[PDB]
Amino acid sequence: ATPHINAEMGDFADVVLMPGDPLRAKYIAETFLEDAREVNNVRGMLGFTGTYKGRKISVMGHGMGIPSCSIYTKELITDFGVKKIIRVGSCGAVLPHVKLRDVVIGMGACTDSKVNRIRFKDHDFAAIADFDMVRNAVDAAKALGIDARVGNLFSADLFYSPDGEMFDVMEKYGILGVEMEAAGIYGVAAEFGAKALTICTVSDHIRTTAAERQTTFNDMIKIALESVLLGDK
Amino acid sequence: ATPHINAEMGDFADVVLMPGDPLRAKYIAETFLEDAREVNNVRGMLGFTGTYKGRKISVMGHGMGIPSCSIYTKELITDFGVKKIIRVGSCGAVLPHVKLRDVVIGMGACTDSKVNRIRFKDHDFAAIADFDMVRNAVDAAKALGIDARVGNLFSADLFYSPDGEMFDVMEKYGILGVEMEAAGIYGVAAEFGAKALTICTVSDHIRTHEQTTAAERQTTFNDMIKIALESVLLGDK
Amino acid sequence: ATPHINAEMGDFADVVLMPGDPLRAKYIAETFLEDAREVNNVRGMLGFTGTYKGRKISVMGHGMGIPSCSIYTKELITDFGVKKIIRVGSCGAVLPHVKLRDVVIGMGACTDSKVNRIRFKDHDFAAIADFDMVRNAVDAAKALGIDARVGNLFSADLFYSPDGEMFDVMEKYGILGVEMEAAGIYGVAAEFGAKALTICTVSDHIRTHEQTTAAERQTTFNDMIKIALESVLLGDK
Amino acid sequence: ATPHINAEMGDFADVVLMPGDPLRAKYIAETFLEDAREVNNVRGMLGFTGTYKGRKISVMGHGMGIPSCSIYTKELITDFGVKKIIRVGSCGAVLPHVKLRDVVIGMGACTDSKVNRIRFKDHDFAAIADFDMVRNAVDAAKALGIDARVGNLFSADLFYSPDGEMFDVMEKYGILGVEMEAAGIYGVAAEFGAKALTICTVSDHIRTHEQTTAAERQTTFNDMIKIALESVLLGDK
Amino acid sequence: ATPHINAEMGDFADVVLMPGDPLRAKYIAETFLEDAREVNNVRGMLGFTGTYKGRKISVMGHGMGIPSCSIYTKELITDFGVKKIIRVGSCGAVLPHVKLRDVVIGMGACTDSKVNRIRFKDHDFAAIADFDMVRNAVDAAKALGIDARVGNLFSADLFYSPDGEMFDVMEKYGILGVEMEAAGIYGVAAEFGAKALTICTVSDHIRTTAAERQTTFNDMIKIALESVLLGDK
Amino acid sequence: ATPHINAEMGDFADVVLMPGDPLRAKYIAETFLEDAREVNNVRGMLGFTGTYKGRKISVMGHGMGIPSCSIYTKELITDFGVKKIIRVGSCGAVLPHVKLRDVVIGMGACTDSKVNRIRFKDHDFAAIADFDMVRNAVDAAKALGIDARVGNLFSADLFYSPDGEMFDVMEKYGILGVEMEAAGIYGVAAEFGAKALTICTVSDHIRTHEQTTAAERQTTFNDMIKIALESVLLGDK
Ligand SMILES: O=c1[nH]cnc2c([C@@H]3O[C@H](CO)[C@@H](O)[C@H]3O)n[nH]c12
Ligand SMILES: O=c1[nH]cnc2c([C@@H]3O[C@H](CO)[C@@H](O)[C@H]3O)n[nH]c12
Ligand SMILES: O=c1[nH]cnc2c([C@@H]3O[C@H](CO)[C@@H](O)[C@H]3O)n[nH]c12
Ligand SMILES: O=c1[nH]cnc2c([C@@H]3O[C@H](CO)[C@@H](O)[C@H]3O)n[nH]c12
Ligand SMILES: O=c1[nH]cnc2c([C@@H]3O[C@H](CO)[C@@H](O)[C@H]3O)n[nH]c12
Ligand SMILES: O=c1[nH]cnc2c([C@@H]3O[C@H](CO)[C@@H](O)[C@H]3O)n[nH]c12
Repeated sequence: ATPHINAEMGDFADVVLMPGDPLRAKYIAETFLEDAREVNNVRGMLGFTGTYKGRKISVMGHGMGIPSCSIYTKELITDFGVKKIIRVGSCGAVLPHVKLRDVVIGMGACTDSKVNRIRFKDHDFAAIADFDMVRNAVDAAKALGIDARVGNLFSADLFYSPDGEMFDVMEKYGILGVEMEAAGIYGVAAEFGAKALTICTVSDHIRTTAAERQTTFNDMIKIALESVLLGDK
Repeated sequence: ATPHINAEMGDFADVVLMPGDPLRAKYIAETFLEDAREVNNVRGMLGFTGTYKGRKISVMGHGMGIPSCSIYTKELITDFGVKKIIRVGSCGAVLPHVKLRDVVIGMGACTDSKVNRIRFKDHDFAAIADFDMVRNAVDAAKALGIDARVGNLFSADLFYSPDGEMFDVMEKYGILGVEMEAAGIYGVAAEFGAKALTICTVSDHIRTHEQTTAAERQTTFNDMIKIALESVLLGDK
Repeated sequence: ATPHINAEMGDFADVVLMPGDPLRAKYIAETFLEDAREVNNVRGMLGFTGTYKGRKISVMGHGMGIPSCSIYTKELITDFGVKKIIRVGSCGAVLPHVKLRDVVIGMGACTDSKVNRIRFKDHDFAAIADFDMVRNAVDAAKALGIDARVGNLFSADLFYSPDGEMFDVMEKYGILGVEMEAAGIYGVAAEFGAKALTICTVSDHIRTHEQTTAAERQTTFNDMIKIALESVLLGDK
Repeated sequence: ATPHINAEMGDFADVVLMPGDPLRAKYIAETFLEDAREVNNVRGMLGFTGTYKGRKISVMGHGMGIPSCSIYTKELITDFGVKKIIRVGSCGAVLPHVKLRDVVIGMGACTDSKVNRIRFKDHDFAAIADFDMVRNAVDAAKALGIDARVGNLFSADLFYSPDGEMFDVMEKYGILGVEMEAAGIYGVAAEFGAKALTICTVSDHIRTHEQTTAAERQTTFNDMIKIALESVLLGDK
Repeated sequence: ATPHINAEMGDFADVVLMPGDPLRAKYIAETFLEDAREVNNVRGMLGFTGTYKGRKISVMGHGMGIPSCSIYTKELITDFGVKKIIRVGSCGAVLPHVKLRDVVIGMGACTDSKVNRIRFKDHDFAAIADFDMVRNAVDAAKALGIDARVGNLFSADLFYSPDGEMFDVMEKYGILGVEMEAAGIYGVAAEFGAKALTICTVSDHIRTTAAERQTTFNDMIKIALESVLLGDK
Repeated sequence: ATPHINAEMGDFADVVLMPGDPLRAKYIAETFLEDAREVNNVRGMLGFTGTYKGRKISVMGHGMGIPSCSIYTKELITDFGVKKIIRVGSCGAVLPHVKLRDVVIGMGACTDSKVNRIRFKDHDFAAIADFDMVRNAVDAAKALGIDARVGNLFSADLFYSPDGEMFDVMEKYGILGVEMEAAGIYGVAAEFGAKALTICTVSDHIRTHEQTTAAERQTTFNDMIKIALESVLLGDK
């Protein structure tokens, strides 16, 4: 139905989970979803639709960077009727107190991208997530025994930045984690009138064992899934 | 004491309520506080300290604009050991569904000011409030039967803006209300490692040019203050 | 009346003196004005009208920062028929030769604010004062035996600036003093077709961190006010 | 091995063909290369290494957008000894005379991204391709009897731009096609001292709305592939 | 002594008048100066040094645009010991009340150039002239019976601007005249610690007889020359 | 006739050689052209029209800086039917390996000017030359046994830049030479739909400080002249 998504209206649920890695999308569907069916494959950007505790939910990769996720997110909302978007991924930590395996919830998202400036007449647009979604995620985490940190994330355009000094600035301002999509997703949601949220796991420290990482990653997914159920009520 | 605050460490509580109008600060201290005492009068920016249900609380005006509030908030944090700041004021609505007397909670705050760019290497700094403070405010409101709206606020530098088209963009992006301090307070809090939040009551409709009434104002004003105060107690738990 | 000024057309003279501190406005009206009367108290921003040597003059505080002063200046011009605005305040010195208690006249005003960019299509708008007003001020000072310095001022948005290197640049470019309103007032005057000027007294040295004394302040303050008042008379000729 | 590439030094040839679609790389490898082998699959970003007319060559997808392609190109240059990068993608046409399926050579690349400004002290960095590479491609097209336009491309960050008027500006300036990565690739090449070039096939008209299908873009653009391949051989001689 | 000025220290007076047209520089020297000697010719940018009422003064063209005048001005101050610079030229009017042949004095200068931003950390630098020089010029004019307008000038980078809307903005903000060098000259003076001033004659209206124009032009020059004498005392 | 050119339609050839120095144009005309005639003298900006190997060609100075050359190039294109513009100037080298007297071909041009941003909605406009013209020049140099580097140039607004660190950035990005007009010329050509190209002779080293003399730059750079002239003939064939 779209140049980037070879699917039809109704193929996706009203809620969609989005990891950056398409392979991760498949992983999620196979692990947590029941009766998951492949719903998209153009450009290898795998998309699936299944059920979670009797609840219809979709999962689809978003690619790396603001421009990539911006395409997918907009299309989903606009052409597939998606109402809520939850980005599940990884991030780099700058804060000394922020440890590996920590779960971070992006209430807001700083960025070095020019996308929001283009949309906001060159002014300062505060890219924020949906309040309810944030609280639902916090509660869900709490129920699982996880203590998620809520704050600002930094969506970078350059993974390999020439400005190392920027990290000091981020630290000074309390940035929780460093990723590359949050701000873009928040911008699209506000622009198209949808609800978004971004959850990440500290994959590394800008300043563990395999089995350990994976456990936390799964925990993050569960938090996301559970938060959706909470929101339904 | 500081260049703008004629007080000493300990004169202020760990949390302070800040209205824009100094006159409102006196009203609050007299109406909701117990055993209140004046702690500042420099430049007529009245400040008081008292208790609310046994809890120590401070109240002081911040003036109009980011630059003004930035001065007070900074001093409070650095020289008075203030941990939480709650701004209570009015705002203009742009959203059709946003009605007068409505209560708005600024989870975030957009702005046309250059303050955050100066701080953030010219990048986009998302001026946000403390999550817990937001949650607490929402709960307190609910407990009082009030339906507060949580979203983005727009902190303007120019009350009398030469660019009216900006209002359309604001509406477009779902901004809840327009005021002139939020973004500055959030920037200061982040810079100094403090917690802040701004609650506003819809004073008028930027669109359908329709102002509220003194009566409605007074009442809604009281509610907002109740919400803020109660929210503090919740945060203490 | 206006949202910020509880007065009616005619309550204010064609020219108004504006200090930042409302308390200073009262002092001026009581000390230099004759048959003065209060015309505003909203938000504690005291305003008065009286005469000086038979000449009708008004005095009112403007608060701190560009956004604050922008509101008052705009209202005065548009709703009160004010033709000339004279800001009288303090400033910080960056220039080694610029000594404390020194009188500075802002012919122009640099700034880190975004207000003029919003007005000027993002280009460089030179915020300047009225030439005649500058000349008059210089003459009045001379007549009083005071040696006023005429140059550029720097209107800052952040009193507590995170970028200290900016001071070196200021020094480099010969800026006379740093305050927080000039650029905003000049922008408003140009936008509404009014005349403005800002006179400041060196309160402290940004560099050799050295503040003035209450005594020296009071005296120098009086001189500045004398200069401003006398300058008005000259302009009337 | 790198964080985004599960390969080792030697797996990649000195020159790499890069389409945005990993599926297109697979197609290229299986249809144009000889004895091609999969050298990368991380994130599904297929990468292959085969032979073309005796010449060792690689093919790998770069994803959509400047931030995506920036990562891959950098790693290739720094950890795989890649010296030349040839992007082979699609683009939207703005010019009336620019018909579909047309082949455009990006000698230069405009952009709305902030990446180059970050590297260039906020100045204007002209993102250009390697001259030799451009010429090689021009001659190759000539030899294949294929018409190819050489000019400026526009690397957009927003496929779904809110600024429609921008298209009129692009048209006025003669931009040949609108894509999403050229400028980023050119910036990386200059930063890491490598040679790059971008070739595109008009896959749609922003004006008319004559977009092609996915399957199309995925396996239909052979012409541009030939040019790229042939251009490499020329560079060798 | 310099790549743009083939002269030696002492060849120029401490004060120099600068028109945009080199041919105009020659014209000034021949008309108002006594014993004027050619002091520079590289690039055809004529420079002369003579006397005016027994006062040593120089005259040299500056070229069109901020970048051109910036070179000349800096060199003069830095390598020739010049202390005061007076630009004498023409400008376009935007204000309805601003008539042709009117004499405008640039107390300040707005601009669309990025030069001052580069110098001022991207902030707003108010490019202004020297106060004394302004007053001296005002007085001089008054003595000649001319009523000069004192205000803001607009130094444009693009003579042939693609932004016609800018003219409305200028008008709204009270811009007196439109030229292309003032801001640049003011920037250099502040940077190198010198004194500058710009005087112009409304050559045209963005909204007369030859003999008329010329008379006013001469008047402007006289004002400039006289203002210098005033400053000497 | 135009406001800056005292000539008439027909006085100029379809292609024009433009040096910054009017004196250099005179030199070119008298040393390389046949039966050359002065077609312009306004402002001393000498312009001539002669013949080269039977080919009608013009030569005219453009002055120093983007704003200067912008005026001349525009008028030429719009009122004199000029189709091709070849700038022949000097430049300062930043690269260590870039020796003096070297000939550089500006395929692209970076800049610190705000002109292109004004035309390009504040985005990044890649100022590039005409491909054919570049190739023609490359072949011409080859035929004359002259070595010529093709790459990016940097069009500066400030010859005497306050930002010395900018040179390190230029060096890192491989800029071939620093001049003051290429980017402006390229912008005009695109705006008015004309073809342009800039060739330069290294007249000094920003690093070493090996600058040449005025007389030099004025009549010594023959090599670049030949290339330009010869390149025109190629374009004809
Ligand atoms: O330390 C980090 N920095 C930047 N991005 C990331 C990411 C995420 O992983 C991808 C980069 O490999 C991006 O999609 C980004 O969102 N994880 N960890 C980091
Ligand atoms: O419609 C509005 N626009 C902008 N600011 C405000 C405000 C608030 O009131 C003051 C100005 O009236 C500012 O301090 C601001 O916080 N109320 N209503 C509005
Ligand atoms: O050193 C200084 N810096 C910035 N502003 C000021 C000011 C003035 O005083 C107030 C803040 O103290 C502002 O209103 C400003 O106008 N005085 N001294 C300084
Ligand atoms: O009309 C268009 N506009 C913008 N980008 C593209 C693209 C290219 O294809 C992908 C988006 O579909 C991006 O990688 C981009 O480079 N194709 N067609 C268009
Ligand atoms: O109407 C006008 N617009 C822009 N510049 C000028 C000028 C001056 O003349 C030259 C443009 O021809 C520039 O050097 C500029 O300073 N005169 N009249 C005008
Ligand atoms: O080292 C240099 N830097 C900057 N511009 C130039 C120039 C050129 O020569 C003139 C300045 O001398 C300008 O027209 C400019 O293009 N030559 N050498 C240099």
